[PDB]
Amino acid sequence: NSNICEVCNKWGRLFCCDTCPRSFHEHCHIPSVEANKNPWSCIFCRIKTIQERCPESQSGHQESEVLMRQMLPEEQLKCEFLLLKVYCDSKSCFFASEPYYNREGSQGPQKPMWLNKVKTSLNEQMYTRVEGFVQDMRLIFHNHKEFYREDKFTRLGIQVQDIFEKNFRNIFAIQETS
Ligand SMILES: [Zn+2]
Ligand SMILES: [Zn+2]
Ligand SMILES: [Zn+2]
Repeated sequence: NSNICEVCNKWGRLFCCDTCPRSFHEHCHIPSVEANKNPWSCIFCRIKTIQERCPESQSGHQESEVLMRQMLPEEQLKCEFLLLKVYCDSKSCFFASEPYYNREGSQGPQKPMWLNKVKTSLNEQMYTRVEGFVQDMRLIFHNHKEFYREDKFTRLGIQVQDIFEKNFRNIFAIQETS
């Protein structure tokens, strides 16, 4: 197994996957690494199994159909994995915890949103459709762009949104277009 966390790239108290060489901090994995379970398979492994059991699940989909899916166990897992893929980028630090807004010439958003809030909401089964999860994720970046206006820091929101969107298209097998 790897000797660093797959998500944050640090050493520490690591739980090792039984079916691949990845390792995780307890609360870096999503869902948090399960208490018992021998063997244990990480979220990467669980996603690969879904694909392997239903190869057709990789054929292209329309985003509008994906968003309307109910949050059954496989879609819950896919949104957990997509969230985890965003935490895998170090620039997610800027969006992880609760923001505050006091900048001359700007007003804070009406509905603040942040990664750990989405993480709690997934853990608490608060989303009934994929759309709920995706709307909160996109809101994070939209709030950031609007607040930071012409400051170059706006680019951090573009960068992390790009990571989200590329992973969304991969994980939910969105039909490729120009
Ligand atoms: Zn970690
Ligand atoms: Zn694994
Ligand atoms: Zn099948």
